[PDB]
Amino acid sequence: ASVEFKAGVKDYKLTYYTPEYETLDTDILAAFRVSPQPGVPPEEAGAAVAAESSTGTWTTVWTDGLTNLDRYKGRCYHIEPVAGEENQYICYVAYPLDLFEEGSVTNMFTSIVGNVFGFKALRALRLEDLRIPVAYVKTFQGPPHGIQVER
Amino acid sequence: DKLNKYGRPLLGCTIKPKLGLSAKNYGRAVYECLRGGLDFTKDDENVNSQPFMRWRDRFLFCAEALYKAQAETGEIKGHYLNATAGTCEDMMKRAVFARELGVPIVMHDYLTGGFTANTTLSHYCRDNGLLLHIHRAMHAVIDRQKNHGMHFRVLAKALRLSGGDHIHSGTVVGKLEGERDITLGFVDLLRDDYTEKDRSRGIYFTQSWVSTPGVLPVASGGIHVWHMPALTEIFGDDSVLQFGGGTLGHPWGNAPGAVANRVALEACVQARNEGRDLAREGNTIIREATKWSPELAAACEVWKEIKFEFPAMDTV
Amino acid sequence: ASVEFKAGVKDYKLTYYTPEYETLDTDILAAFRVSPQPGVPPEEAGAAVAAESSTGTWTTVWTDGLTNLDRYKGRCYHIEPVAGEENQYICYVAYPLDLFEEGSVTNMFTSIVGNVFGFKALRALRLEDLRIPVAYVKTFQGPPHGIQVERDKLNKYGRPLLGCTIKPKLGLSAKNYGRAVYECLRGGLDFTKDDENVNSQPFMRWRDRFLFCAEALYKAQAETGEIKGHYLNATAGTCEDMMKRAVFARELGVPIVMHDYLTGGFTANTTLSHYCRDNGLLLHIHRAMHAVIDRQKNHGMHFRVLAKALRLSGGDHIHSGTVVGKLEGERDITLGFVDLLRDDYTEKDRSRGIYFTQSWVSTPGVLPVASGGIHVWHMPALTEIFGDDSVLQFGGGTLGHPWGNAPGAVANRVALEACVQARNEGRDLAREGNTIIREATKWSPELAAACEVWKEIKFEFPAMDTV
Amino acid sequence: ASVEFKAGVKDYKLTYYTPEYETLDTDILAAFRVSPQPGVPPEEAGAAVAAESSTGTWTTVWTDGLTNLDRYKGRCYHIEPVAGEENQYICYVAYPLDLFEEGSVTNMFTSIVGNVFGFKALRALRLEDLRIPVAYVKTFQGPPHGIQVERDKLNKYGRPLLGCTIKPKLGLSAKNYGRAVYECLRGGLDFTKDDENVNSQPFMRWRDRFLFCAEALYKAQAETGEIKGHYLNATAGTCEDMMKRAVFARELGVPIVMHDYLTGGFTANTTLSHYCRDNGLLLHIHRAMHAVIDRQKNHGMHFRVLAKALRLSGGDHIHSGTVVGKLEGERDITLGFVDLLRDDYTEKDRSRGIYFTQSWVSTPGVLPVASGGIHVWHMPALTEIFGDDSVLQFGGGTLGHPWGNAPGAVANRVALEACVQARNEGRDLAREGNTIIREATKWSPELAAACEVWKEIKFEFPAMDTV
Amino acid sequence: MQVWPILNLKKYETLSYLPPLTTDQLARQVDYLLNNKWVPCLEFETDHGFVYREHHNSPGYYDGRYWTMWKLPMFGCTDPAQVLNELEECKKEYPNAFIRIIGFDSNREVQCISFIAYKPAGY
Amino acid sequence: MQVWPILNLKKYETLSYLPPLTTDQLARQVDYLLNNKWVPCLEFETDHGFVYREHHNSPGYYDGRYWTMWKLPMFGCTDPAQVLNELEECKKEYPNAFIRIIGFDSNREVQCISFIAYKPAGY
Ligand SMILES: O=C(O)[C@@](O)(COP(=O)(O)O)[C@H](O)[C@H](O)COP(=O)(O)O
Ligand SMILES: O=C(O)[C@@](O)(COP(=O)(O)O)[C@H](O)[C@H](O)COP(=O)(O)O
Ligand SMILES: O=C(O)[C@@](O)(COP(=O)(O)O)[C@H](O)[C@H](O)COP(=O)(O)O
Ligand SMILES: [Mg+2]
Ligand SMILES: [Mg+2]
Ligand SMILES: [Mg+2]
Repeated sequence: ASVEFKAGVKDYKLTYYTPEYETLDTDILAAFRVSPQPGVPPEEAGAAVAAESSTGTWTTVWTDGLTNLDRYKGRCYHIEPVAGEENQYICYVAYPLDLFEEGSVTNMFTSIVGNVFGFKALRALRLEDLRIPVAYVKTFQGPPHGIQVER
Repeated sequence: DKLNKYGRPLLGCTIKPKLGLSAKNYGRAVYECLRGGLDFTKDDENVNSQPFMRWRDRFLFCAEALYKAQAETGEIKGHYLNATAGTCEDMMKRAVFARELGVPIVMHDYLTGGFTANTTLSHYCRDNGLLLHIHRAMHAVIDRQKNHGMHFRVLAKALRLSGGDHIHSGTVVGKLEGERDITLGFVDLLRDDYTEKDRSRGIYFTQSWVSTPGVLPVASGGIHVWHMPALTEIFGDDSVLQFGGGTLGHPWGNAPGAVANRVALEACVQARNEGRDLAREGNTIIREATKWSPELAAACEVWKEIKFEFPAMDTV
Repeated sequence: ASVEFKAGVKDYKLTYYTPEYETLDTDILAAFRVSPQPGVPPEEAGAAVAAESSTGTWTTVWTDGLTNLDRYKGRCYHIEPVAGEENQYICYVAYPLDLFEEGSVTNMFTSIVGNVFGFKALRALRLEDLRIPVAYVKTFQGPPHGIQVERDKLNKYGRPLLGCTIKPKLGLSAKNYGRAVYECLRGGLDFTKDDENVNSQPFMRWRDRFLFCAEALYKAQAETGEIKGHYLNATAGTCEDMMKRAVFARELGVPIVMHDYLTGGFTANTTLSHYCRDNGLLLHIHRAMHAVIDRQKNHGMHFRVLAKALRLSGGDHIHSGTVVGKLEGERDITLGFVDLLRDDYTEKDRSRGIYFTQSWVSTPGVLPVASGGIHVWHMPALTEIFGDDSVLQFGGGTLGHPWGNAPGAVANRVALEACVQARNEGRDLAREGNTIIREATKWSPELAAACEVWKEIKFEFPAMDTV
Repeated sequence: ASVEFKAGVKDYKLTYYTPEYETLDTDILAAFRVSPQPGVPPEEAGAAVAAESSTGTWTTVWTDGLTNLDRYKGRCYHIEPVAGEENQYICYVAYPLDLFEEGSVTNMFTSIVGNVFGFKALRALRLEDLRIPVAYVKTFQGPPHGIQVERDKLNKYGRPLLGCTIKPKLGLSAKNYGRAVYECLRGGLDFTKDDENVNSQPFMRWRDRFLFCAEALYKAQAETGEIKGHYLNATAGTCEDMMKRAVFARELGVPIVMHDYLTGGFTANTTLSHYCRDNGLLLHIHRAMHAVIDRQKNHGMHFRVLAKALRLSGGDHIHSGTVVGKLEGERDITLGFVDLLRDDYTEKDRSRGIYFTQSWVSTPGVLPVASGGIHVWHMPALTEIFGDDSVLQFGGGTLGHPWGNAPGAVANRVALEACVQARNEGRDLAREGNTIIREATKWSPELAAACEVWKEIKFEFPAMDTV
Repeated sequence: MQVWPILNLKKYETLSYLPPLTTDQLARQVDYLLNNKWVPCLEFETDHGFVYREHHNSPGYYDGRYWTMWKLPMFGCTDPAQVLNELEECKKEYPNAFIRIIGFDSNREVQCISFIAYKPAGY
Repeated sequence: MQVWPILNLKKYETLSYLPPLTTDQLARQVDYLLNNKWVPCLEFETDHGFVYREHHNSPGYYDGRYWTMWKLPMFGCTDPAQVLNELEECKKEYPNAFIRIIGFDSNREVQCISFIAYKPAGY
């Protein structure tokens, strides 16, 4: 099942803000400290960050219809205000496991921190933490030795 | 000289959605874009090798696609194949297959991959005749705020030394931040052999390059047909203008999307060459072209009211 | 917690039978069909299996105290008696993620199936299924290409693919091999293949065969305008020889090679799978020797486990049985492992012998290959059972045609397309199968000739491996 | 002679049952235990097996006419009913030399054991023995060193060698592994070894283990003045990884490495065997997974066939069972394949399951390894059954000693030497075994402590694999 | 015994070995793809109707697999008449082109249907 | 929705997607070249109007990029009429060749202008 294609720009929140999404244990979760420009709703700014660090761009493209965007899209699933702070929020974004290259930190960062920090719609942006799922952790070698072996 | 392209900015396009397309669907999109008049298409920066599309498969289909477009149009085409990988060995493996395919260009995310890996690839591209497109993913993490970090102009100079044939420079008018005068400042620092100190453009020191080749600035990110006059005026012929959503978002598809961008660009070039003021007559020049170009008319209609205006964080 | 070392032997169940254990999503779960010797309680039998396949031995060792055994030990956490069998139980064992080497099917089987099958205390033992956690699945490359990519490379869609093993099995010369191949391919088949035992022998050396077969397939491709392939067998005595064969195939520019994964081995198969990924070669996997291991219900390893292992190690195709052909294969059990080979997720379903729910986290699917004793009349059944994502092979069914190889291929291609068309139009293949074939014989002389020869040929015998 | 091609299916026996055939000294002979489905005559069952394992398929193919089938076909030449079993027969099949690829055990099994075990027309099938002609034997390198050369390299003569598997199986760190190793070696054992499933895992990576184990073995060697070894496991997921492990062992200058030949596979085992020959490394072979294939009498492959295959592919040691330990092994059958592993010539002897006379044309002998659930009280029996040319391993039997590893080794070394001395002096080990051990306990406190702990431990269960 | 011909026997993959599809038969194939909720799309080619190898000869590389898209995939289409109408429109604009109908499955991202709906004269 | 044509749609780089240049439009392009003090030059080709690959397939290698020089670059030319006169001269002599006008910037040693000024019949 799929809908017709309609050229034109739509707000990112329409597709990327999913407050009722339950995260999967295979998802890479990110916690961003978002400071939107005045007039930009936190849901939109959170959606913009999720969208442009995963599968979306500024205008609607017909090619989305060739895939199942729902299983590949980044999703802003939760937003909470920062205490004692003016117009700042912590936006939580979930990224499906399929978006990342195995064993590559370079690829992980390219997606999550690639272009979103320079968005005109944001005053500032900080990545606070990342939940790396165990299924992704296993694709890396990790320390060549580690504490125990070193001692 | 290698591509036989002169007298106008080069045109590119990032395939969308960013992630999720299969290798064959990637090549299909590539062929349709290139056949409409775009010089290049490109892997999105985060498209490396993933479950939905492995790298070798993509390189293969994209090669078949670009050769088809080239034969159809009679103009040289290219598709920036992304060599960014987790290890130096993996990166090299991807550069090698590109060389075996006989393609003209590859790309690398110099900041997320790293300067050490980038310099290795730069040297390999020189030894094997491959053009190298550089994406500045992660730069805004470092250069956005005025009070702390490193300004992009320093990152730009670093790339010209490490090595790259193209580097994204911002669009000024697009979806990502970039002030006009600051941008003009580092574009000179990238292309010219000598740039004198100029505090109005954030240039603190006079810089000489002793004939180090210039790098082509790439304007990309949220731009469309109505921005053409402004982009041509700001950057000049020596630049690459890329339209991802601006091509794949066209109501008639990729080939017409490409035609619209190619026609809009050539209309601005012809007008400029005739002595027309792109700044003042920009909208008029585009409207004139829509009278004989259905492709362009359809595009202009869709993005007529779309602008990106917000206060800039990085300023002089 | 620490404890004083006490030398001596204790029952395995004191440490290895943990019926209150809740399995972690990172554990490898195993379902063993255990038949204990008289006098050995099922709890002890299950515990012995868990112990000797993970961390324990026959007597108490002091070294256990240097580590945290609770964290590494295999645990028999559930037991259930088997209905319709006496003194037989299904014992579930959990193994922590840490016990296994990343990306090595060889290491996985070494632990789970290593020494436990020979225990004096057991009459028989069979491994029915393994739950491979997603964290371990990600450590493998999987198929070098998989279903989607293969169809895309070959430009083939909307119907099962068609193959054929060249016969006789052994004895033909390189040139005669190419001759048979060209004739088969030009008539409509997508592929032809080396027989599993065709490697390099006095009557036909490998390089000569590869060369003559390349010429034949390119000629057939030019004549038909459809992409062709011929499974060149890279199975060899050493890793080095196997590699030299894969390399030449690459040099020829052909699309596919094959490997006998069980006789060649998992270590060599994994090496070849990685090479195929690196060089764009499709890899067809033949399961020679599997029945030695998987035919009896009371002892061995079920094929579904050997199938999952191939999906991990790597292979683009794998034989899956025919159900109706000359070799054993029950319909329900077959459909069960076919889903395990193609899908991304298969739910636990005991009516099909699926003991655990299995997720593949986007590992590419494997194309099941139905081959062995099948002919035109079997087409509707094969198409109905496997669907489009399958490869149907006719060796004797093509080279046994009275008019030769090309007409034999035509008969198979026509029979298939007639079924595809009928199905697409809404006809019931299981009900109107014979009628559909008969209708095509009216305009296809080639198919008519094939139908008359194999009209009374059926293969119906009681299956040994059932549920 | 030429004949007109006639399409259609004929019985396999018309071409493949040749009861008047006299076997050539160049043929590979096979003894199959065939159990046909009801209604299938033994001649047809035997013929189907011969056909589908050599040159034929299910229907007549015209291509047979391009070659000389009589020269290549496998032939069922003899059938005999099995006494004490119903509807079971021993069928002898002959395969010409030309059918096989030189030096490839992989190719040999692919033909003989490839697809025939899954035939619908058979209830069960078991390969009991293979007669490997001397002309084919010469195409293999065999063991990289063999019994004589090994004893000569290590400077050990006049008694069985002593080993020990480190426990627990999995879970120890690299440094703790070396610690256990040094303590075991210093007490008198010749070798220690990685458990078969110890490859490279989160708790202990291979290189760290190799390094710490090298330090430990050199220290124990310096302390005792006797040459020591530790089987470093090179079993891995790919040929490349396996090779990297063998290479480091070579760099360390250690004398021996090990490989799990069945889980690793014949192609990779043959590669490693050649490397060991080229670099002077002894190769210990572990038979993990064998019981999955060889335990039941009605279906599978007997171990003697898997043993002959190893002698060809290559291995200096191979586990052979203990008879008296925790894993199954009948005395007569065991002695049968032990001779097949060590000697240059073994005559047909059906009381020991030897179906064909086998000659090895000076291929080096393989050292049988008795391991699994054995302890001091078993010493006289082990020494009497295997003799000097064997390796006796005590894992739990060493690390389970109440005083630790060194005293455990001492107990084993003393128990062995006491048996050797007694035997040499003319005492009967089978009669005076317990007395001999008791005499040594009088002056060896270490042995006395071991004896009391394992006094009542026996492993007596009905065997499944019998004659 | 008939000898399978050699000349002018080019094929076009699925369904190409059956008698030419009639108007009604063609419509039934279109119904099928729509009933499975796949996305219909038309492709055409004038210069290279069959695969060839001009740019590379490595494993899996072939030229001629990509044809050109007629408009866009028909997302949301539920009427077979819509597809056949486009076939007629493509046919009139490109009478000397091979034209095929394909059907996409977005979830698996594979074409589940592909067949030649029209071929120029002399084919 | 129009489908972009596939046949006889060869292009000629800069300015080729615009309507054909009128006499005055062409003269204005020349004026632009001269105003920037770039050196004009005419190039023509009769056999390979488009890029191909016959002698090599390595990255960046293409045959057909070099055309043949009409006389010599017009050093010191300050009058467009001169350039337009040479163009006619070249046409009458090579009516079946493709002819393009290029403009060299000697300081950067890069061609800053390049457009097709004439095409033989059939294009
Ligand atoms: O991912 C993206 O958003 C883009 O592909 C543009 O897509 P659209 O053409 O669809 O906008 C470019 O990489 C950005 O321009 C990067 O920014 P910068 O050039 O400033 O480094
Ligand atoms: O040797 C053979 O018998 C075959 O070539 C079939 O020949 P025919 O097409 O001539 O029957 C196949 O390898 C078997 O199908 C393997 O069994 P499975 O597919 O069950 O692994
Ligand atoms: O895992 C084990 O059980 C062992 O380490 C024995 O340990 P213990 O000495 O502690 O019993 C041996 O590998 C087995 O003997 C293998 O069986 P076989 O020798 O019959 O192949
Ligand atoms: Mg991008
Ligand atoms: Mg076969
Ligand atoms: Mg062991």
